[PDB]
Amino acid sequence: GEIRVGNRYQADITDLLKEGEEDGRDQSRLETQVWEAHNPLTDKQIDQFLVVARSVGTFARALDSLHMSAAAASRDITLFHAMDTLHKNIYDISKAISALVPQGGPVLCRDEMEEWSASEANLFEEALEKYGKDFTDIQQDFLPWKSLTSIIEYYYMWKTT
Amino acid sequence: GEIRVGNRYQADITDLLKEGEEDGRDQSRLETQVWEAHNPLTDKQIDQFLVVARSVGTFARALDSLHMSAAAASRDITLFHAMDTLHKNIYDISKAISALVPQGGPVLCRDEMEEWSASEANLFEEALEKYGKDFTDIQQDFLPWKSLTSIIEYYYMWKTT
Amino acid sequence: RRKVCYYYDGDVGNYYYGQGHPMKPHRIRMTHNLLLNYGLYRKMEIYRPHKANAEEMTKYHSDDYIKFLRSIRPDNMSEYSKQMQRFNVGEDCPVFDGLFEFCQLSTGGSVASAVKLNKQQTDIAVNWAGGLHHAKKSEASGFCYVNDIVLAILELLKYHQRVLYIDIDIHHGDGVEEAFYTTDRVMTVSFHKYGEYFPGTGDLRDIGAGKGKYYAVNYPLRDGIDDESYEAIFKPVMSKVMEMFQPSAVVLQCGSDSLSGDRLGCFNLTIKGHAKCVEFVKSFNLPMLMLGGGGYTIRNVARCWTYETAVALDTEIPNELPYNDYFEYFGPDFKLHISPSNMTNQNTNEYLEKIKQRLFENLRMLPHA
Amino acid sequence: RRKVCYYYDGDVGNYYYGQGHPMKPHRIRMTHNLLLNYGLYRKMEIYRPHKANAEEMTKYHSDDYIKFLRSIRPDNMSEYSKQMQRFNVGEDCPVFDGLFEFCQLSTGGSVASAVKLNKQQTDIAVNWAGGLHHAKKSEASGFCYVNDIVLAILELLKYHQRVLYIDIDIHHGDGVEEAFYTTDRVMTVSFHKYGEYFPGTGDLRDIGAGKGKYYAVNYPLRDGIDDESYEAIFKPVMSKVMEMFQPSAVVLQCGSDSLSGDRLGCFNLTIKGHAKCVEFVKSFNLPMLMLGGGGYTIRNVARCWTYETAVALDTEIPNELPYNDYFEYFGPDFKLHISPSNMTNQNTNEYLEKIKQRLFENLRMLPHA
Ligand SMILES: [K+]
Ligand SMILES: [K+]
Ligand SMILES: [K+]
Ligand SMILES: [K+]
Ligand SMILES: [Zn+2]
Ligand SMILES: [Zn+2]
Repeated sequence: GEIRVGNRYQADITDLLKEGEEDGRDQSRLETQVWEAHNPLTDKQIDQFLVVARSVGTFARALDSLHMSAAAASRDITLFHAMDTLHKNIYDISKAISALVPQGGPVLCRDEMEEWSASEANLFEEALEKYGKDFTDIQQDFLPWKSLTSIIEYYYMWKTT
Repeated sequence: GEIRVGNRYQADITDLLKEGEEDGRDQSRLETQVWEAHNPLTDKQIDQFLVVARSVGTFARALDSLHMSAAAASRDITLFHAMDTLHKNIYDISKAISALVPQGGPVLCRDEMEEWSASEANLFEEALEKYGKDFTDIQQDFLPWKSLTSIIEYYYMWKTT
Repeated sequence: RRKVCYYYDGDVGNYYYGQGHPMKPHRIRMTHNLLLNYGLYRKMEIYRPHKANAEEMTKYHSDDYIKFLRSIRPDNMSEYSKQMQRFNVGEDCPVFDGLFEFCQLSTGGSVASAVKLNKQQTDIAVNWAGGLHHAKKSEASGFCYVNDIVLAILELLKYHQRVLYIDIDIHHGDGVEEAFYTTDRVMTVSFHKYGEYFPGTGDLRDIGAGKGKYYAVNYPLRDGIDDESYEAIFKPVMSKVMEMFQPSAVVLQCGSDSLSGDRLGCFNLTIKGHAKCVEFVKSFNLPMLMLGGGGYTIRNVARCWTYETAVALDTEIPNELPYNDYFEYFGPDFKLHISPSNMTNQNTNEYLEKIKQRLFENLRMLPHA
Repeated sequence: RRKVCYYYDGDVGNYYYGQGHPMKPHRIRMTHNLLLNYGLYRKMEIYRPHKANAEEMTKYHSDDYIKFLRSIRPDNMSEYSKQMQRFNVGEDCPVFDGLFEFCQLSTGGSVASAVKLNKQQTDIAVNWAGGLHHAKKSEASGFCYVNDIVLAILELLKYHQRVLYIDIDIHHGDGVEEAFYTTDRVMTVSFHKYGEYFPGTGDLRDIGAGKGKYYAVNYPLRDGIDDESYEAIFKPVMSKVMEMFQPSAVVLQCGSDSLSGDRLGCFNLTIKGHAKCVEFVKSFNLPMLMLGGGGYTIRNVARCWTYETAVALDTEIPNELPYNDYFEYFGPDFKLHISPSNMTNQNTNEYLEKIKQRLFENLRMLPHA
């Protein structure tokens, strides 16, 4: 419970740039844009597009439970992917819909919750009931072919049902 | 087995119009266009749109059997309706997709095959096994709330299964 | 490539003639559905014909024949029985619910397409609902109530000096013949079964009368004709017809009952041979009007007109039938093409040539240079 | 209306501190998902921050502290044990798989948004991943490994003479304080629980040193503080801060552990009272940088930052939570807002005013006119 003074504690204060000096920072190496807030589109069109994106989703998983697959296609991964699809296609509805159905075939987007097999989900529940919330051990012993980060993602989604 | 001559048999031949005379026929009172063959669209985009139209169809009937509803939405009524939707929206993909999802809600299109109730389909099979293919009697006695033309449409579709 | 206009109204397939009756209008809807899924629909201008009113139906028919049709229903059927015998409606051509509307769609399609042809805004126009050719001026005959073909031709006579009518239907096209029996502006050429068949007319000696003499060609035929026999008699004759009659608009009735395995017909033609006629006619590059007609093994009727539309668009379609609402209708095979039967061809080369030469003579009687 | 830039990387929610640990990064993903479905995502510019490399992490931290973090893994954990005690990584701040990447996203978000603010291309910038304020120059403290806030401020000192730092987190913002303890260019204002709590600093007499004396405001607090108590001490103080320190950029750390019913915290604040600070700060119309921080009842953390983003966009959101992937997390109620508890407020009016007056004096020590 003490605050310290010295060169090993305080930060070297960055000097204010002169009106002729430039910061020299590459913005691309810092960020990439995922959604522009100022679109030629209306809340209605975006809402409609998200319905279409969901529709394509259910139809996709119909091509190898009706409420089940619709709810599956309604999950945030599909929605987020739809928002990205819009942005990547410069907010052209016509163009963005073609991206959803590339060659007359739909696109599937499945989160770790939906993606795991019937046996993998069963392995998870055994690992949890035995090792508590020790996820490194849960993989090392029960699901060592899954990445740890996927097991985390799956866990939190499973916490719902 | 005889061919007859006279004013009561031959047609009055319509005289050829003069280069200054006009036929005087209103084309609107004769026809309305349903599809233009020369579109700004490609076979690919139309094919994609028909997938989207089918997708919206399955999602719609998901909102109150997965293969069943997909096949249902794949039937010609939905396809024909999709082609009309394109034409009515001047072949603008963006605009035509909004027509499919008017207010964030999808559109259903159901032929008489899909539309009839479980009891109506049962009534039909009893009426057929009893009255043969006498469709006026089939309605008059078994399905008198249906129009005769709908019973015809339904019959031919039922002939498949 | 030639531009094609297709005429269809969704209702047509839902009109029903009666129990046990061979004429089943549903066959048009089957064709329609195949056209969509083969992707041909996509390639042609699609029109919904507005109903044809009594006004233009009487441009050939009786003011009181059409008035009878507009009024007759299964209700007042026991009231009209006097007029039913006069107009031949009730047995050969039955009374059914919607009858008049069915005539309005069939006629509307043909007329609208004739106007479309005269207005020079299409090269080919198609109406599978029309082509009903047994109808006379004051009576219904052989499942035909309103002769859509005549009215279609009367509209074409407004812009075209000479209109050629070709009729492939197995039954003799007597309606279109009789309606134009005394005119030189319309030539009617027909190829049909003759001898204990319907409608009992159109023999070798059927040539016409008055101004119309030498202007009504007829090719009487016996059972079991091949594609090969048919082609070798169809092309030579039509070439001579075009050469002599020099028409500026063609109206081809593509009656599908001349096909092999027909319920009512007794020829042995395949879709391919049947279409070779359409293709050959198409080659003369004249404003063309393709109409339907008979056809009573509906699986094949749907196959036939589907294919013959591809011929008008000159695009290639695979023998694999595309999936459609009636896909299950099409046997164990699900193919577009039919092959000929073991049926014996009773049209010997000597018989066909005997007739062919008499017709070539009759055609030589026309003016030329 | 002010333009808002949101920073998020999909990976952040999948890094896991360890079994039994209170700090759960998943809470950021929960916020994110709510933001989408409340329709707020739609309304702001969304950016994915690129990883922040050792290069810019050492713009404040040791060349060999960052080098330790870049190298340390659960593999070589029994090899590094000497350096683990020197840097305080292993117990208070545990070693976990992905640790360094988690620091890169947290730092990258803050820096990219600071640049975004300096480049004058946004009014507000948001990074709920960042705001980790207990980190020191050469050690990890209180679940913070890299002080993203310091680096964010160092970038802002390039275009802004005076940078104000406000810290609502229940724990004293010692990292950001210590890092700027001897400068007058950055003022650090903090409101926290004091007395048998962590990090043991930030009492009344904590004022700064050297050039930085009178430039480190601190408001020590006891248990159970209300929204009403908090507001009536937050607004008067900050108004005086703005009046005296006259900043040109604000950096608000919105630590969510000062909320009622917190696992680690012991205040009695609702989302509404907590947001009133964000709103009040927003009202001064200064280039603003909203960061996260602590928060350990994650349901509420998600609720809090969801709401506080709506505050930045000044749009209205209903108390009804929109359906989302984690909807079922949110009790039997599924509501956005929490209400305060029966918890007793040990911050008597006499105590708060005693401190308030000492701080007003300390602020009067600054130059003005
Ligand atoms: K014929
Ligand atoms: K004639
Ligand atoms: K604090
Ligand atoms: K300071
Ligand atoms: Zn016939
Ligand atoms: Zn804290």
